[PDB]
Amino acid sequence: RPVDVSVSIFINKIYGVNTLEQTYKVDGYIVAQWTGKPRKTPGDKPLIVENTQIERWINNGLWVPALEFINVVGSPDTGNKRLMLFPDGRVIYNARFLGSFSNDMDFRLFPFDRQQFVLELEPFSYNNQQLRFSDIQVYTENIDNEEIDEWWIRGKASTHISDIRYDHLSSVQPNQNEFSRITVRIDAVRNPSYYLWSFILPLGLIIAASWSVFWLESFSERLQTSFTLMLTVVAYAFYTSNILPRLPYTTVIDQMIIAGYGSIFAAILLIIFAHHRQANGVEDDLLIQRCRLAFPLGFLAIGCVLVI
Amino acid sequence: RPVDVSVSIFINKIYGVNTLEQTYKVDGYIVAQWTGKPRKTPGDKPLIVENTQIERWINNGLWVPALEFINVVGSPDTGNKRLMLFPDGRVIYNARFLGSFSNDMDFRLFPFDRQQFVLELEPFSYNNQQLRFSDIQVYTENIDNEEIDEWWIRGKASTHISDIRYDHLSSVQPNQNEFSRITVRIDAVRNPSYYLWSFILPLGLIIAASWSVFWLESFSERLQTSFTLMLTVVAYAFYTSNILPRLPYTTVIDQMIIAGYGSIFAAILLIIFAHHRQANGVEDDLLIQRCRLAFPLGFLAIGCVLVI
Amino acid sequence: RPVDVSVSIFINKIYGVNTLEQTYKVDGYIVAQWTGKPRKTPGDKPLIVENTQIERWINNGLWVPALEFINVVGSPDTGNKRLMLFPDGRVIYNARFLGSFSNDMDFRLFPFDRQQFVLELEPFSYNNQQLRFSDIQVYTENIDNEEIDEWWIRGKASTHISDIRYDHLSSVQPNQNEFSRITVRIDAVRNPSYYLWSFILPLGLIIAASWSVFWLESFSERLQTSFTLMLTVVAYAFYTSNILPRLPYTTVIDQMIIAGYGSIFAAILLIIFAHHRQANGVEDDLLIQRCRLAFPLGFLAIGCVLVI
Amino acid sequence: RPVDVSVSIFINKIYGVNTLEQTYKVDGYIVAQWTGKPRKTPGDKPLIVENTQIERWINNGLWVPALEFINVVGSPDTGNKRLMLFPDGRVIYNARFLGSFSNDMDFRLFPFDRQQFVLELEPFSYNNQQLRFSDIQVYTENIDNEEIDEWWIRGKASTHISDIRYDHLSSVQPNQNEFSRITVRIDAVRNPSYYLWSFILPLGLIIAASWSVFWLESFSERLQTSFTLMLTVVAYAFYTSNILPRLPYTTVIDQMIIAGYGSIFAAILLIIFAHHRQANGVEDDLLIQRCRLAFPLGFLAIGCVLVI
Amino acid sequence: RPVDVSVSIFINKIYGVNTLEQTYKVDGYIVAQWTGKPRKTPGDKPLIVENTQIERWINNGLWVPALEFINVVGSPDTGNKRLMLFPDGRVIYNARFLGSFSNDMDFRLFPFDRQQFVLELEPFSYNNQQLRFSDIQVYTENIDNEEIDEWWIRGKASTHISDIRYDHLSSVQPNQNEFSRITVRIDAVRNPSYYLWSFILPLGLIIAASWSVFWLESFSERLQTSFTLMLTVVAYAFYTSNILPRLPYTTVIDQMIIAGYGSIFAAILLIIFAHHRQANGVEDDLLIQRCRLAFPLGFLAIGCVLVI
Repeated sequence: RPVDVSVSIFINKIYGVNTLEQTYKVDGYIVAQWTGKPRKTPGDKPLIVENTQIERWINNGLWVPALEFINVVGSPDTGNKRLMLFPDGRVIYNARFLGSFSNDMDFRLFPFDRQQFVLELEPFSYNNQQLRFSDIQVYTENIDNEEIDEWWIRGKASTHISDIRYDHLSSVQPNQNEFSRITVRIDAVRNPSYYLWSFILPLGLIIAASWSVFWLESFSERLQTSFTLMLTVVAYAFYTSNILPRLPYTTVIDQMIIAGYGSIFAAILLIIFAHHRQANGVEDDLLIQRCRLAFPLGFLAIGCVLVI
Repeated sequence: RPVDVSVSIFINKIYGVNTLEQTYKVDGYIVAQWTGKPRKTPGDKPLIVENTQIERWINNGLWVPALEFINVVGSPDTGNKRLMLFPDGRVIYNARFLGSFSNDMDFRLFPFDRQQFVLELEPFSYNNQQLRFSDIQVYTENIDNEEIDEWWIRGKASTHISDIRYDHLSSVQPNQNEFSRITVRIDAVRNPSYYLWSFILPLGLIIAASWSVFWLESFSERLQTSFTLMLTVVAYAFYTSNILPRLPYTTVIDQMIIAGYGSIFAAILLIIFAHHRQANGVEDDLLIQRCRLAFPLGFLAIGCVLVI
Repeated sequence: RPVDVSVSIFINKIYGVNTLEQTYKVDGYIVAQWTGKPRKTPGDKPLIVENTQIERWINNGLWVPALEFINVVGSPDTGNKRLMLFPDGRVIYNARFLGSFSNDMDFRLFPFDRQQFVLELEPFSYNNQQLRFSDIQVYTENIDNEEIDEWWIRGKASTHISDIRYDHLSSVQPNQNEFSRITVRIDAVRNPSYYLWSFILPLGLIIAASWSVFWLESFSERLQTSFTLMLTVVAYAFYTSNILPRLPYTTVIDQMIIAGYGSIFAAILLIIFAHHRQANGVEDDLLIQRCRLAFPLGFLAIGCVLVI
Repeated sequence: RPVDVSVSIFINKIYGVNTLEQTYKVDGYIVAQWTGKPRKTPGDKPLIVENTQIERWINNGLWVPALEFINVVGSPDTGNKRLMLFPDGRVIYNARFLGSFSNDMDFRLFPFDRQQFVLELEPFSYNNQQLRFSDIQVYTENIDNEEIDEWWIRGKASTHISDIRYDHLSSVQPNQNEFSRITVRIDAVRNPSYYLWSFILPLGLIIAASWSVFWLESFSERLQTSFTLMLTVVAYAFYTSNILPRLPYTTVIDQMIIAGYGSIFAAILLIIFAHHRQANGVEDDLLIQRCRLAFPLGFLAIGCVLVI
Repeated sequence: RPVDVSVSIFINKIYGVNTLEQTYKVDGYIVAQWTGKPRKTPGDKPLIVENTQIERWINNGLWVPALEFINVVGSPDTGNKRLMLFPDGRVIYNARFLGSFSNDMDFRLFPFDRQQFVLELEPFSYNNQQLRFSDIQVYTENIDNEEIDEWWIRGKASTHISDIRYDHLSSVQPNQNEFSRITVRIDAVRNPSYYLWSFILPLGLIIAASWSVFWLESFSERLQTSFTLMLTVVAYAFYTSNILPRLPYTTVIDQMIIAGYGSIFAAILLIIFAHHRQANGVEDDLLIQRCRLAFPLGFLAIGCVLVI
């Protein structure tokens, strides 16, 4: 009874990931094929109907279902539209699209995070007893100039056709509240190159050099310098947050910077402690120097165990 | 006499909060159901009319009221439209929408501020004696992994149908100046994680470490250090204000920074006083040291009462 | 002979002030009422015509004049349209609008500047002998919680109907060159809270603390500190300009920064002069210390020039 | 035989200069008048046709030529349209427009640069033997309070109708390859006020104060101070580039900053030279002291010859 | 059987390169000429059809194929449309367009990178047996005064007609696939002026002056100064990244900055080593002094090998 619709989605490009909105842009084609009333075509060859002419055929009573991207944000930019009307009854809708799609995205492991770009297609009006998805084909390019792309795709697209029961609506026998939904996924991983060498590494060097405060001889030298190190961390926090993607939570890099504040605030609490511990007002050079490699180890250890 | 319209609003996604404009984006569906004169439909199943075809039915005189979002800013992006014409007279209008809505939003607290995302629906032309909202149903998705979202929705939507008296009208007829209005609310709180660890805490450490200036031995050491601390607060004010949401008033964080400027400007007025308080311009080591725990408490006291 | 058009403009929201472009967004409704040839209506109650149907009525020869917003920048976003056609001939056009409007705006007194948001309405084709504005009503909401708004609206809107002679025209004969124009104004003042406590005040403290350089004993101490102060003002100059609205001229805050640069550059010219002033090339500690309150007065004097 | 079209372009507002794209926005009206075969209008009075109705008249075979803005970037936002059809044959097209126009713009003399805003109008389909521009009028508003505007328009607009030979074409009779083009010009200058007081002047003071390094007594003082001076120029370089308009080449201010980098790197090369020039490592205080006004003159010289 | 289509693409302006999305804007015209069934035209002169009228002719059964830009991102902004219908059967479609095109772009050699702006044109519905591109002409403005443009075009446009086999397509149907595709290329180079003088050069001076730390006499002077130098690099990394185009990989400039971080961290490791190398804790001035030209050469040697 239900019309069988074969879908094919060509994906050209996924880009423009929005971290805060949890969205991403997808350019590609969508093709839908189904079979209906046989038809007389000019010269008996298949008939082509382009763009504005499709509207005319719909007015004369041509059935073209309103397949909707469930997880798209706002009406997508539909390029050229096309109807291929065959004489043996079948009809093929082919259209190019560019739209912003939504999915749950966890960027907490940034810059070493993995995401999956999802498309979800479903009829807008017709339930599963009226319109059914027969199969889904997804074609992507095998791009291996990987390095220039931010994301390494881990495989061809994985699909999953299913039925979605919508509870609220004015139904009939319990089988008019279900809708056929295509669900496409494309797993990918972020290229951590740029972020390792231009953010992670310099931050390491800066945190490291913060420890060289202990190797200063005088006390005034040690304390006055820590305020300059503190200033440097603030400068670097501004550097990162301004260029790095904005999020509602802390990344790996965000934590390194918090640790820097601590490594310096700790130092300020120690640089100041050695100067007043022992009796006879002696310069407690016994506690410092022990610190000249207690921090370079304590941080390079205790910070090495954040394997959550 | 007035027509009964049953409304149902599905909410898919709330995002894109604009702090200055006091707005926010809402993606979802809207469903309107009413009953009118019965109709003979193809076969006996409900007839479906999608998008451009709905326009034609209205020209032939089908009644479809123009329900307007009162608090939307600019015409919303309407996706797919659908009319389900039942034979028993009913009719169901179903449409996808994405629009920027407005509401009063108080960000004076932050990042611990609470907001409620509001929708207000009302007929554009028909008063309550012509068109009345019978009931309103609001369905939202259950965010289970809310930890990664910016906003945590704290409870289901509250609905409320009411009547609106518009005083300044053209005609009057004492029963033609009232309009039926649906009002949906969704209370929510901001995820304060990122703002606590990456802004609030370091500022505390910096404000704390600012107090360790008094522990410098020389007078020259103490005063020259205060100028580097001053620089750090300016840098940190620039750091926050550039990434934090812009507002026309001071937040909690904005207040901490002003306190930082003062705690440092105060110290400069004290470090400079000790050098000339006692006679003979002696370094008043009796006055300082009293400050080594007057600020860590004085700042931690008078500042502890910010209940404004 | 000319048609009387009674206008009513409901204003919902004014926002999105663009300082460089001198523009602002206005959301609201517009209502125009006039009378023409009587008409046969379905039943005998007034007939309602919404949105797309208005176009069709115009084709059958209904007169609907093209009232234009003179000072709008780009075609405004028109929401729902409505014609209420009464049987006794009169017609009421009601439509919601959101557009970016233009006016002359002086931001020299920032953050204590005052502005008036202006709307200018005028027929596009029909002169004053064809279409005339009878009266104009402008309704605004009573802003109660203005403390959280950026702009405080002072008093209700002032209206102004007038006539404009367009000199250059083709058929003319000084009788077809005049047009009826409604002009609405809304005075408002900027909320100076955020700008006073987070910008004006800290800059004062920094300018104040810049004077505390003179209380340093050594010469090297005084000069080396001045370079850190110079750096601090630059840091603060970047801080302000990045968040403050861009303008083609200097504001109040912008000038304080120039004064800060001067007060520091001046000090550098004295700290350096004292080291070489009178005979014996004496470290003129007789000149400094006299200076420890010459700047705190000199700056509050030469800078006090409330002449601008 | 060729049709005479009289053009009149009212200019309301020029704004939104994009420095990188070399474009600018222009709001205004356009008027085109031509005459053809006389016409029957309801009443012997002129007939007015607004907006959507113009399409209907064109379908019935009314000739309305497609005058195109040659130097516009993307289709302009056309507001209200109007046809004024006179009975004696003449026709007047009136429409409001807002579009982004392109032109060659040299910002090398920034902030003291001069530009000319250009409009170029030409028929899209009809050559000069079919449609010819008779005359061109350009009307601008009286800018009285130009102190608060970004751009000062100097002098009235200059117009110029001309002919353009399009070499590549298909048609025979080689006299169908020329098109009538209106070309409007509007000279204007940038308001150099803000940039002089908030960028140029502080830059002078900062560059000036960099020279005061030579008046430090010790060698350690002079070299260590230069590193703080270096930091200031970088900070000031960041200040400018972030607020100043982005360009693909160096302005006047940009060069002062390069000179600033040099004057400090130069100073470091002299401070370091004096300390090892003479034997026995004696401090060449003759080289310094000569430098106390050699840089204030040497820099005020080499930079004084930027007469490009 | 297949229709011959002669294409001509005029390019007016290439601009607005987006580095992250790897896109660019292109303004220009497109001309397509083909021949079909002859027609009787008004006045027997070639008939011109502009904009909205083109739609009418298509409804009357005029064949106008839907040529698509393969590598465009989103529906392009089509300005004025035109059909020139000759009586002898031939047809010329002419329209202006502005669209954002996509292509592979390698910015690793930035600011010394070379790019090619590509257009790809192909029919949307009709294969090569139905519609074939006969020839392709691409016209650009000659070598003008390119000094003020961001991009210098180094050579004329290269054209290439070809056939593209879609293995996976509609049904299966062999040898009914393959599409005639025009492919335009325009090689260009980036204007390296601004980036050489305002980014590369100061960074050299800053990196150079960092080496002058070794010429400081004391140990405290050298180590404490390195912390000021470190701060300077962070400031410069923020300066560049904020102004420079954002990318997912390291550029040439990005690497220079990494070298800056290292040269300083290295310096801190040597300055600190000399203080503890030789016995009795003597300051190893035998190691330093050699460092006064080990870094200016070592950095320019082992780190400068920009070979591998």
